[PDB]
Formats: sequence, structure tokens, C-alpha cells
Amino acid sequence: STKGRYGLTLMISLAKKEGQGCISLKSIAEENNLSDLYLEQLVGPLRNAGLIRSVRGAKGGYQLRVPAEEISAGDIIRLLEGPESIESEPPAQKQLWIRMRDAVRDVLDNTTLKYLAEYVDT
Amino acid sequence: STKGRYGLTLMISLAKKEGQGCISLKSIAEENNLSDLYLEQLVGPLRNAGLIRSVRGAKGGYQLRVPAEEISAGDIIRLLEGPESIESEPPAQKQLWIRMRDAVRDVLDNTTLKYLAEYVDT
Repeated sequence: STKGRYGLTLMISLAKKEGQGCISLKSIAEENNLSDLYLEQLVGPLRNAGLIRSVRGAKGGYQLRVPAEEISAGDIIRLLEGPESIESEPPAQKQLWIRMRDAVRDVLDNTTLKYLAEYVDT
Repeated sequence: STKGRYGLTLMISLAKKEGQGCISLKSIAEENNLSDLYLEQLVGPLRNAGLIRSVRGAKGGYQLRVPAEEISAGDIIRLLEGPESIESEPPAQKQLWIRMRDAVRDVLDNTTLKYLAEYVDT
């Protein structure tokens, strides 16, 4: 999900600043090669779920409202993207896909935003 | 991968018959709502990898050439489908996707065709 990926990127940016004021929508959009309008569609649902909030003066400046350690990548993807069957497929194969899905869900649910923010590279 | 899914279905069918003669391409295609021509495109690569073989008389009848317990779902998917990057994505997020991919690969690689053939439902 394109929305999910970019939403996650937004949240990591905000997590990297938790408790240090705000980041402009303008700067995030620019940083990630997205239109401000497209970013707005990601912000809407995140704001409604109470994960982020705007600051009164920044004409579109944002911060985490909930601490990063309380938010999972799965939570974020679910909010933006959502929480294909072939009728001839044997039951074992259908279950295999379920097993795969569940493995992905596990990775996503057990990965916090704080964890994503503190990953060390270089 | 549509090819991968249908290829897997083909192989489960053949696995359910291992050592009991052959299944016609015609019957598999019919059983799975595919054209015989489309099935042919799946059979080609499986035959070339040595996993299945045709019988001399059946004008398109097939059997496993290698025992089901030696073949993984991953093996099958790889043969038919193959063994997207966004440059702005932070390194932690890129690694997250790798982690997800690896979890799926693990499920697929540790699932044998014999296992798929012997799944009990009802």
C-alpha cells in the first residue's frame, strides 16, 4: 500500500523528533517527493486516530500525540490501508497463504515506531 | 503471482497422486478453471526443472518426477515467478520490508509439497 508506506515514513520522521516541537507538512512532503495534498490524505486518518496532532501556529506543522513506543508499524498500516480468493484453490493452499499473511502481520505488529526511529545504520 | 499460485495447485494435485500413474493436463485445467494453453506455460518450467514429467501415451498426462517430500512451496513459486524500492524511504523502513519478505520466504521454504498434500480438512 503506497499510502501505508508513505504514512509510515511520515510517522518515523515525527518519531525522530518526539518532544522537540514540530515538523511542517511542507518539509515532510518535500523530503519524500510527495505533493502536500497527497500528504494531507495520510495526515487526516492519523490525526483522527489520535496518533499525531497539529500545532496551532505552524500553518500545517505536526508532532506525535502518542509516544512512539506505543505505536506499531502494523497500527499505522492498518489505519491507512486496511485491517484475493480463488475458489478452485485447495484448502491446504488457502491455509498456506493465511500462514504467510500471519507471518507478515507478526513482523508488523511487533515492530514499534520507536524501534524504527532508533535503528542504527552507516 | 498468478502463475505461482496455479503452479502450486498443479503440483498439489500431482502430489496427491504420487506413484499412481498420471493426471491429464486436460483434467487439471478443467478442475482449476484455466485454459490448457495457460497450464502449458506452467508445465514447461516445472518439467525443465525436473520436478514433473509427461507419460508417453497420455497425449498430455503428467506425474511428479521427484517425490513430494523433496519439494517446497518456495521452490515452486521461485521457478514460476522469480527467485519496489522508493529512494526516499528511511533505512529502518527498507529493513522492515526485508524482514517481512524474509518471514514469507521462511513459511514458503519450510512448507513441503508432501505437507500440502496431506493437510486434513472437513
